[PDB]
Amino acid sequence: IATLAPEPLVEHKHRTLILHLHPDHPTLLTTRSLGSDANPTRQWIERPTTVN
Amino acid sequence: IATLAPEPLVEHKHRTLILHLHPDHPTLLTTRSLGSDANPTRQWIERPTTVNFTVTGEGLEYTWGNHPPKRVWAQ
Amino acid sequence: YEHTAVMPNKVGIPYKALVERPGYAPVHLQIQLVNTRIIPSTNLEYITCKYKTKVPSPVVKCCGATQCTSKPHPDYQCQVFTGVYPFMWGGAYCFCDTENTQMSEAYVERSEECSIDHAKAYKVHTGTVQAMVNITYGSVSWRSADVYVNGETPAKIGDAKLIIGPLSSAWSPFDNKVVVYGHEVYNYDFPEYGTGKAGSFGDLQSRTSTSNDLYANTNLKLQRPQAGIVHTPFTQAPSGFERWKRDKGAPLNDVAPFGCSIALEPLRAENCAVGSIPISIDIPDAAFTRISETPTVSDLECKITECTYASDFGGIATVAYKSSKAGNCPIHSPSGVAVIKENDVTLAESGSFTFHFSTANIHPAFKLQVCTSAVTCKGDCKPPKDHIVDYPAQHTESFT
Amino acid sequence: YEHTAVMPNKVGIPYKALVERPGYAPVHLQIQLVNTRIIPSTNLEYITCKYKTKVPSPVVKCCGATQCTSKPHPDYQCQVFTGVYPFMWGGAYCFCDTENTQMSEAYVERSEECSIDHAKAYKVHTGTVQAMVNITYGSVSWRSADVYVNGETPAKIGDAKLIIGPLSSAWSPFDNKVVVYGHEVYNYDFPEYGTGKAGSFGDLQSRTSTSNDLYANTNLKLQRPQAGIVHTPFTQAPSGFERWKRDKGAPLNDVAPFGCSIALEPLRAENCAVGSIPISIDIPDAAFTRISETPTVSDLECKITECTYASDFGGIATVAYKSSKAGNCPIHSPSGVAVIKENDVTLAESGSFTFHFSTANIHPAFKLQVCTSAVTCKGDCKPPKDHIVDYPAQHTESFT
Amino acid sequence: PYIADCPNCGHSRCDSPIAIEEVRGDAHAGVIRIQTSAMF
Repeated sequence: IATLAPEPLVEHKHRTLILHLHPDHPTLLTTRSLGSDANPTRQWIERPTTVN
Repeated sequence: IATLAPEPLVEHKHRTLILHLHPDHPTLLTTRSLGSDANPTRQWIERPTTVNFTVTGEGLEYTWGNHPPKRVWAQ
Repeated sequence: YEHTAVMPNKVGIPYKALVERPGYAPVHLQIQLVNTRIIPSTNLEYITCKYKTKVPSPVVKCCGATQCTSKPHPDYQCQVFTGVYPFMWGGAYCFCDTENTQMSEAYVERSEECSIDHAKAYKVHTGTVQAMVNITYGSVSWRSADVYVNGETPAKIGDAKLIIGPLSSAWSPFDNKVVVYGHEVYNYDFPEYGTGKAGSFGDLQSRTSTSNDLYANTNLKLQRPQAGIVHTPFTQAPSGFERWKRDKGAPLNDVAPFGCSIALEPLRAENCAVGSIPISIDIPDAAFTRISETPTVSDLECKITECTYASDFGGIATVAYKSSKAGNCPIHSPSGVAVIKENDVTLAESGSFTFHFSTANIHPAFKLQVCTSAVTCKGDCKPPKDHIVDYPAQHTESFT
Repeated sequence: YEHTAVMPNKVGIPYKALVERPGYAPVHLQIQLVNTRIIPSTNLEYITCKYKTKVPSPVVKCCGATQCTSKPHPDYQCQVFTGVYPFMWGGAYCFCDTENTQMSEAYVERSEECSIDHAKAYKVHTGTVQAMVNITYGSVSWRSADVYVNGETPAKIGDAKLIIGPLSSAWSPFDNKVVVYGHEVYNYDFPEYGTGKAGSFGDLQSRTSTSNDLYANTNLKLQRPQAGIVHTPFTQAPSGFERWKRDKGAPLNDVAPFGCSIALEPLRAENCAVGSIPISIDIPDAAFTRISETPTVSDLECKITECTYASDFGGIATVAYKSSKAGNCPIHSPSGVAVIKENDVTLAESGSFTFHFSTANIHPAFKLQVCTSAVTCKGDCKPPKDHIVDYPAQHTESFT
Repeated sequence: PYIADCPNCGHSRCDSPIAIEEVRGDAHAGVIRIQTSAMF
């Protein structure tokens, strides 16, 4: 029986995800821009943060 | 149990209300040209009087005593 | 498809805009701002009303003086008097003749009518305007919801989410300072609490009805009673609430500008038709019909048949509908020249159906968008004869 | 003699002006604006507070579906669920295995803390500022009365009639939109009633505490309970009242400009020292002393002896008083260069008495009006050493 | 039933028990509320 972080707040912009975000605990977020240019990102988020 | 003044005689003219009028007692008539220019009028009428009102395009309202307020399209 | 729309502030007439969502069938609006009640921010500053010189019964010392003191009653006027011989039911009763002393005292007090029949001042700020907007939407056909004007408030009553204003026409018909009376509201520069000159408006100035303290500049001046008899000359201005009821000014629901009505109710100023309102709605996508289900109407023709150059929906025009399927077809003139009574027209397989409208230009060259098919309904119109009844549906006067 | 006087808005220091009535002896003022509490016009728009997902107990139909309905509770989230096997004290109890149905329902409700620990929005207008002005007047020596600012209000408390303002410095430190919390007041652009995004401030938005209706955008999303057990997954943003208490902004009593303090009390902003106030008083003529009874002091001399170029009343100056009678003599520097601690000086027959003062110009060339006798107390001053304590009495900085 | 000094009591100032104080012609309905010093 395991973890789960509160859902994100998806916000639209022009080819851009603003994401007001607000976890319970430090959450490792990460992504993969699916181009052959990967351009991934990693950051533990414990403090609520609007990201892009 | 309260007052009421006899009904008016509405008469049309070009953007103008002639009103032959004939009350029972002194009646405070008044209006509101509904433009942002209010241009209201007040006059107690006890003597019967044919009056006039330059109605505008958008409208005017008309208050024959405590008889309810009327309204008028004068295009 | 969040259908932004600038929109004229005018109460009693729908505003049947058209949702041009790219991809699915358009849907008409019917936005009727049934009310424009305002409710500015205000403050009860002081009730006023007519005084009542509710005289406390004077003292009569029979031989020698009775010094008075300044009791804290509102406008506690008190003045000792000598040289009386007070006839009270047995002739006089005090056996002296100059040492007979009479101390008259009188203070001002709220009438019993002050509770109920009372003017009421206010310092009036701007606040926030409201409306019971009906939309008989689309095929929803109904929502009559109370809304706001501030341009981020939704009101999800019905199924649609709608954001209104802020309106550009910030004329609060209320002035800064206002007096209020029962229902007649007066945008009067009331002097203030605590100051009102006697006789003038606000000679009595109580914060509220309960407030035992007040300000009573009534110029209450006691005079000595006459010829050795018990009574209390109180010489006083009848109230500035007595006048202000028969030498007053006229009410703001009879002298305001830009078309307002009033109530002694939340202090609204209803139905103030002025300016525009930038209104924007988020429709429920479920209410949309997809584009491939409404008939395509093109290869049509439109023409007036008896255009009435007028306010009431006297303008008419047949339309040679050339449909593909058969069914409904929402309609609108994206040009504001023509205002149409019908939101929707039923269609058989390429029939013809007249609608009603009203215009303001002799040569109405207005497009008509019959569910994604534009057409010019060019023509010419006729003036009417019979212009004395309430307000129009046309509201589109421009250069013609 | 209605002594008009422009007057700096600053709280904790008297303003000892001088009544120059032609004909009788002058009288000093001592006008200390002990408070500048403001109380703008406002409107309670909505209380907010943290939600409480006070879950109504879910239904569990054992074999077949239970359709849910959208009950009118605020943010009434309800979602039917199947495919359970609910372990409840005897293992499972519903004998089916997929027709076991579970209907979860949860609505948002005001916390019990909402009554008491709750933020509070406002649309804030300007209103009308106040003060408990002490004047230890003349020889009256006392009145501590609550007054207004609007420039026709008197307040006949004591014996003097005094009219204040309107002040020129209309900076309401409150913004238009304000949130309020217990005592910390935040000039925050609260989104609105009816709109607040979940997690953001005002996820719960109740008009007041009593108001059963509200707006609860909490993004409350029920999920199915796990592995055939009775419970209610409610997935929800902790409140924008939870944050706003530890990721908030700072309070206006800690970030305001022009020197204000705050209370959750009539929503005043005390002691806002900014600008000037055109104040005018009607003294009681009885309080005047006629001119022929105070000593005439001319043929005198004034000189500093140890002028302190400072805030505290460090400046001193002997005055070779040359009187006619002996008694009191009110004093003042009509020039604002010098501010004097003594309103009045006692005099024998042409003695000498030092007073205290404070200045801001190295060469204080200020007139001194010793009860109708002017004199220049020219000299030179010395800077101090010891500057870390509350606010000054000098308040007269200019070009020097 | 109080008795006070009526001002023009037929002839002149008598002391009538129905001595009129606090006349209130302040309503609208043709009505006045009056106080006699007499308590009927």
